[PDB]
Amino acid sequence: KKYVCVRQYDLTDCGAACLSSIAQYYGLKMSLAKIREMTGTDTQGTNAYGLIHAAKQLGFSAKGVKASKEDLLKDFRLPAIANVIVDNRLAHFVVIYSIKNRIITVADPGKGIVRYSMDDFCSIWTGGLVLLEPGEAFQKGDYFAGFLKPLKKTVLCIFLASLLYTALGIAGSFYIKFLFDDLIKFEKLNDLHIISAGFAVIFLLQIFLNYYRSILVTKLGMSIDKSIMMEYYSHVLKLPMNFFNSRKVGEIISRFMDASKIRQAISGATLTIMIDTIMAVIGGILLYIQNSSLFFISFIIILLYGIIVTVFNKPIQNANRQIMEDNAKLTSALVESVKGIETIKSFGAEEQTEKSTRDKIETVMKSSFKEGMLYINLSSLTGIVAGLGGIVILWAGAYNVIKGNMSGGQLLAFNALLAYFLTPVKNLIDLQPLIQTAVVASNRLGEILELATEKELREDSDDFVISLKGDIEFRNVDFRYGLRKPVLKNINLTIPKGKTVAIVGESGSGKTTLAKLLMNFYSPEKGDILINGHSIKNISLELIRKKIAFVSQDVFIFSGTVKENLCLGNENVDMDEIIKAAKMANAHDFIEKLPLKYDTFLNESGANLSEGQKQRLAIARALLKKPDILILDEATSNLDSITENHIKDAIYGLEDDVTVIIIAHRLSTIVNCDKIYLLKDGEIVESGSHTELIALKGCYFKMWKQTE
Amino acid sequence: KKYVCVRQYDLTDCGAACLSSIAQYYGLKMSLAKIREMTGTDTQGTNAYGLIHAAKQLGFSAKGVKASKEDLLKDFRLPAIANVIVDNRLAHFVVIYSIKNRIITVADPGKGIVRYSMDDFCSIWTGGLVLLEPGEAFQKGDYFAGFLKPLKKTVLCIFLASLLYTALGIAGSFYIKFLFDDLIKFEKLNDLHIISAGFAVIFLLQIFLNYYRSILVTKLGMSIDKSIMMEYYSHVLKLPMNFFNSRKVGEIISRFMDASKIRQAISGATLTIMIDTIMAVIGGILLYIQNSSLFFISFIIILLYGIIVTVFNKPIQNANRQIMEDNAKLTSALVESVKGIETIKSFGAEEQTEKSTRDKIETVMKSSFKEGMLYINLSSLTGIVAGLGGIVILWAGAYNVIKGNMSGGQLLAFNALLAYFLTPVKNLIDLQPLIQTAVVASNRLGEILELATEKELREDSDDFVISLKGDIEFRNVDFRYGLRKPVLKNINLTIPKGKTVAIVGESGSGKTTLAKLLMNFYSPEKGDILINGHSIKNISLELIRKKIAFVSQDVFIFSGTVKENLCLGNENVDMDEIIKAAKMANAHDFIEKLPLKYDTFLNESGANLSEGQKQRLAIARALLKKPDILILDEATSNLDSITENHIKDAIYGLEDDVTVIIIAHRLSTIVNCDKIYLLKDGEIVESGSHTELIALKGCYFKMWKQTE
Ligand SMILES: Nc1ncnc2c1ncn2[C@@H]1O[C@H](COP(=O)(O)OP(=O)(O)OP(=O)(O)O)[C@@H](O)[C@H]1O
Ligand SMILES: Nc1ncnc2c1ncn2[C@@H]1O[C@H](COP(=O)(O)OP(=O)(O)OP(=O)(O)O)[C@@H](O)[C@H]1O
Repeated sequence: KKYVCVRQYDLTDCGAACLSSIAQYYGLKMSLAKIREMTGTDTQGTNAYGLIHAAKQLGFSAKGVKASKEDLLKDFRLPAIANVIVDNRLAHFVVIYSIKNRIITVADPGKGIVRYSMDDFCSIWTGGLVLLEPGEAFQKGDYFAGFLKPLKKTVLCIFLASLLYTALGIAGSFYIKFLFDDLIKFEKLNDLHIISAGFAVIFLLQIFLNYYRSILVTKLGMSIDKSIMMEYYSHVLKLPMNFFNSRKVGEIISRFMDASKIRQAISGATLTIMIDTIMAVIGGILLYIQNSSLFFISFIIILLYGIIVTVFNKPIQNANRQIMEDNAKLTSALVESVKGIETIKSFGAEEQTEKSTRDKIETVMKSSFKEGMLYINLSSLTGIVAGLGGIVILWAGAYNVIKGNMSGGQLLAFNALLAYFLTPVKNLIDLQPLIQTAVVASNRLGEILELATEKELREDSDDFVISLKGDIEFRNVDFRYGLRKPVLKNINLTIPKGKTVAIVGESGSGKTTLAKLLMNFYSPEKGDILINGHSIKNISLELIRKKIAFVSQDVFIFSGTVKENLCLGNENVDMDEIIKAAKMANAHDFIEKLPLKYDTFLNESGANLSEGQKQRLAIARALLKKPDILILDEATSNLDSITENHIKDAIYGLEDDVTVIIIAHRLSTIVNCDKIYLLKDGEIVESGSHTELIALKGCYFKMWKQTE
Repeated sequence: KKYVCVRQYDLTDCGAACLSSIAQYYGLKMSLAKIREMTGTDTQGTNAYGLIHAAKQLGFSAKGVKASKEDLLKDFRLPAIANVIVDNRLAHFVVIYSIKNRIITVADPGKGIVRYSMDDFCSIWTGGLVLLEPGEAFQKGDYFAGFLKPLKKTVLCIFLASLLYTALGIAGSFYIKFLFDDLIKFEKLNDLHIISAGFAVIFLLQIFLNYYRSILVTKLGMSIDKSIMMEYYSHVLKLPMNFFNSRKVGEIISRFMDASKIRQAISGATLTIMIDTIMAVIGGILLYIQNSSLFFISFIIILLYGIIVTVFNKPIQNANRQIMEDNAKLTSALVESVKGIETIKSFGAEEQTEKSTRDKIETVMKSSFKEGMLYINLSSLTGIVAGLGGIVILWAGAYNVIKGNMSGGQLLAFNALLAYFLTPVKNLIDLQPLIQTAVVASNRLGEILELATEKELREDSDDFVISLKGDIEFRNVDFRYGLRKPVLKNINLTIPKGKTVAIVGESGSGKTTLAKLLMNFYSPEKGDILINGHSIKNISLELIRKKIAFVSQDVFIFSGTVKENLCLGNENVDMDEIIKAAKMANAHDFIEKLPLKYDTFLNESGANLSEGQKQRLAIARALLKKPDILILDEATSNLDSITENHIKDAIYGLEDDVTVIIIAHRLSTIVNCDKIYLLKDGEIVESGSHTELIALKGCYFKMWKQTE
């Protein structure tokens, strides 16, 4: 056996890095990004419970107990993961491989191979330990193309064009060398004119080849950009709301906009690499035929250039990864700053926002200064190396001329061959900047492959039939958001079928998350939500959100025409149906006074529309969808009595086919209804009808008396 | 005089273009951007009333009457602007300059100048005319540096470095030519080694000079980008919310990010232009000394290159302006699509939101393909011209060698001089892409140069006297948003001083714009808003927003820590005051249960906070500001019973120093208050106290009876 460890790449989430390191220690050479993302890493630091769950799903026999002071154990099972409080800063996760008698081997990825004595061990940490051992499910073993395959003919044509251009250049160089070698002391004017005409024809042929080469390179880049953009965006929509809550808007906006670099750079780099490969293949044979000493000198120069580029390849990513993830932060701050235009001016804090944006610009630009300084230094070093190589080549040519080995035509041919070889040097210089494509590909694939499980695989629906009607119910449902005490602690609730039930409660008493669970926005940990003797986990997710709607309080009016916003979702809608819906939800008398009936272009999100009017419009839009089960969180008319219509028409229009769940902020708005459900401290405290709850004389009656 | 006209650049709003054209016809060389902006151009088209208002404010004596069929008028005052219904498509605006007997000269911006008689003149249009004449308020006359001035030493150093590099190159070329001319067949090994060492030393000096020059340009571009970005953001801050309502968020975000190139290309192009100027200055003298025929050939080649680059110089902007304006629209739609992630998934319409994005990508990429095809074509013709010039130069050199005019060393010197001259050709090729910076500079001066700057221009207060606070009142206030009937028609309202007054109404009855006017968000057209015998137009705008707050219903929680959000605006706040405020607005018992007291990092806008809880937090934040005049819009805790506290503590805590305006959606929540103000159809319909209004038995009583 030998010592092996994996170092740190991220900054805040070192626990996932430690888990990956122990994974490859047991022999799982899997990408750390995907494993880290399905571990469930937190920005502020996931606790040991998430790590235990990640070990369980990986196939480990993990168990978490406070760290034993006696770290000289014998029946112990290595390696181990433990917590440390580094000089009273935070809790960091470290791994220990093999104790012998006295040496504590800690493989901290932060700063390399670490070696503390027990004096430091007793000083740093306080308590924490997870005993991870494989459960034989965690099994050992030494465990893009489609886009290239759709343009095989174009790739072949581009390669043929590059080969033709290289052949034309080689033929022209050979003809020029032969003319110089033979027709030197010729003194012929017509021959010179004919040679000039031939050279002009060769140049015209080269231009003709360059036409097709450049046009097809641009066309290939176009299609590659289209494919990658479309795939990313399609995958970026199909995510659960948890990823949206976790990340900012700008950290998503900036990732998509970075394709402009990769498309152009890859389009250029493919042609450059093909041309360089062809040129090197020709040049190697040409040099081998020509001479050995000149070939040796050229090989030495190429080896020096390759040594330089290999030595300085690593540092480029170290700057690019900072540039990208600081530009992302700049965009994320600026988007939010612009969006809250009303609030920023309302409290008159413009200069503070300006100074914050100045700080963001200053850091994003100080990073760029270094990222350009490295490029300039490398370019200058490469140019100096090229100049030294050219001086050496000139000296060698002079020595050969003095010795009489090579002739003037041979010197010209050697110069042409050296230029052809240095074309690969220019290709290597360009590929030095291909790290700019590598970093953007790795950054954006970081949520393409890792989050792929969240797209549809995590659903695991597998459902035989469709739709629902009846009654909803809960069974031992425990739901938590993470880093917080559970809000849905223990619910035993069965809503009566086809009745107007309502849920009242207090602020922070989970009045919404209860409805959020029904839409399968977040999956519950324990228990299940049953509908007509079924389960949410065993029903198609499309019908789950298609048959039941949800009128969120923060209504989001989508940009475009009114007809599109009303028709969003269920497409192919006749105008008569939406007219009936608007009359049903009081959205027809409103639309009459607008300048263009159902043809007004709404800018941004209801900018030219009143907030109460937008709330009414959202209810109308939901009533278009014809939901069987409806959920209204207050936000009904928001105009005092008028709200009588926008519900009474529904209940009268229901004809007992639908059921309604009213998350009612304002008590006494729900009096003549089937049941009232209070949940406090997670548990369903008291339930019953209005008269029954009033006669009960509990906390419900106390709150009612306090209200009035 | 002579005929002059202006061509159309936009598509939908040609009236602003016609107004600008008639402005230059009367001697106004102002950018059409600002004029088009304060004309009030709509996506569909502004009527004649807005154009008349624009003429009045610009200083043109305009009057709008239906067009006279008898268009042979003699007492008339040309030029004229008239509307036309072009073959029953839309209402376009045209200008007529001079009529002789049977001549109509339509200088249509869309299709240039056309000549028509009355044969078609009566056929096309139906009715409309505006008679614009200079009222002598308009006047005739032929109506960046700081950033360059702060880097004079750096610019001088860069110029000196470029001159040193040019001198080193010239000295090396001259030494090489002299060595070839003198030591052609000397065959001295020591002399060759010494010459190689000297050439290597010269190359090292040139490499050092290029290194220093490159780092100079990099740091100069750094500072230029910093200054320009910082300037733009501040100017994008104090702009009327009108600008925010009119424009999308992406059309603002894409402008700021556009600097990424302008900075880099300008930094490169400054050094390139300086080097090219120095090289051309040297080369002209060198060629004049050398020979005339070679100088004539070089001048002809340079003229051909200039002609070919100038012929296609204008078309590049015609593509870049499309590229930028389409990328802006892509970002504007995609940002909204991402930020409405809840609503998109609520109705499960991810399919449509992908197809629309695919269409946007397709158009923004076809435009890019065209704009790259133009670049490739121009580059290919430039390369072909360069190759032809090189062939001609080789033929001329061969002819001179045959005639015996120039020698081999002279041929090498001529080749070096030709390379130095063609360096300016490469500089011109690079400056061909400087249109990419010119277009973004123009697009962004379309905002920087052309903006309202609400602080500087719209205010015009210049208040030296201390602000006075008391009862508020309205005087003949008429306020409209544009293209709509006025919402604030005619108000004669005087709020009692230091009393709890409330304003109730119906949806679409200006239930907020009335308060929006007080904050001087939009300036009223007629009348004024008086405070303690003063006016809003004659009070400092900072105090107007510092002394009175506004709790918007769409609360915007600003990203960061809770302490920052509470302390936003009024900085330097002691913790005791915010604790008192939170206890005053019920925001302390909330903050206790959170994991970190006043130190929780909020993602996005209240993502990990309850909606209602964020609403309460906004009220607490407003109560920090200690406003003398307060405006609530329901949205007080929204928990019914608890709301009693979050107002009663304020009124008890006010001690009559403050006054409160309650825009109350829910009637019967305001019973024990000073006055109730109903505004209907713009006018104040009925006012009075609760008992007085009940005894009045009007529409107020009818609505009360209908409510319950
Ligand atoms: N991502 C999250 N989503 C929802 N609630 C969260 C989240 N993170 C933390 N929480 C907390 O969990 C609780 C759930 O609040 P919930 O959204 O259910 O309230 P609500 O229905 O808006 O309350 P109210 O009675 O004021 O109307 C709150 O205390 C909230 O601050
Ligand atoms: N920029 C704008 N600001 C406000 N209203 C606008 C604007 N543009 C158009 N409108 C329209 O003008 C009318 C004025 O509405 P206003 O904003 O005064 O109502 P509100 O007080 O917000 O409404 P409510 O009390 O019913 O919720 C509405 O029909 C609104 O849609």
